[PDB]
Amino acid sequence: GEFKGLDSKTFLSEHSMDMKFTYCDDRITELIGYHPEELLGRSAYEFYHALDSENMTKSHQNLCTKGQVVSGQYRMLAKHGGYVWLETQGTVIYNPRNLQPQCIMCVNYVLSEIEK
Amino acid sequence: CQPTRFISRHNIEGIFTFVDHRCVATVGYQPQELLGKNIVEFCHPEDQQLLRDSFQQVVKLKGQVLSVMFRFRSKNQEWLWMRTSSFTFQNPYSDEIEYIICTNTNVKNSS
Ligand SMILES: Brc1cccc([C@@H]2C[C@H](c3cccc(Br)c3)n3nnnc3N2)c1
Repeated sequence: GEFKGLDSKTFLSEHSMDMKFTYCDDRITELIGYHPEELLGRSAYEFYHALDSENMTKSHQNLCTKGQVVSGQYRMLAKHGGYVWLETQGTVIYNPRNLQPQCIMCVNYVLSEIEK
Repeated sequence: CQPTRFISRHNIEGIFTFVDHRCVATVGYQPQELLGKNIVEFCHPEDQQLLRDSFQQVVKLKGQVLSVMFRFRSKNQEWLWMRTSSFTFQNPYSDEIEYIICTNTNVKNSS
């Protein structure tokens, strides 16, 4: 893992409450290979490494209970093969009028180069 | 029907340092017209102190969310109601100054 210069490897994303991308920073393309528009409406489960799906399901449940929390380290499968390690600070955004959740805002920081 | 909204990043002084291109549909500006400007420069006079106070409070909240509803001057010079939900982020591995992440949605002022 590489923990220096993480600002240059950080990208923002926005999600529905059912784990779909509704927005992604163009910075993801240089880091992981995806174009933001191809992520839209797609599930995080299409990209989590198989070893991490479980923990990330629990982590999402933790997020929904706490309102904000860090994800724990996990791996995203990269567009052209292999994966990168990353970690996410998640924040649920609520409608103040009825306190229903509207979306999840994420600050994602990539912790490695693409690995096999 | 999905809300119309866009993400922005600000320094703690309120200056836009990143703007998601959904801003065009939301408030009419290209991202390059917002970058480098303070959010308060688009704020209705009656809401300017409110917005300053909101940005001050969000820094004190050290990552927790604050939300504010205020009037934002669109590219067509019309006052749009915006609800901004904001929080700070700081890279946990360094001591970089924190910045502010906002999600900005056009909402109704109606009962
Ligand atoms: Br793969 C991938 C790459 C970047 C961001 C994401 C986010 C991650 C984020 C999430 C999941 C679990 C805990 C936390 Br904190 C955040 N989330 N919530 N709903 N959908 C998602 N997808 C996934």
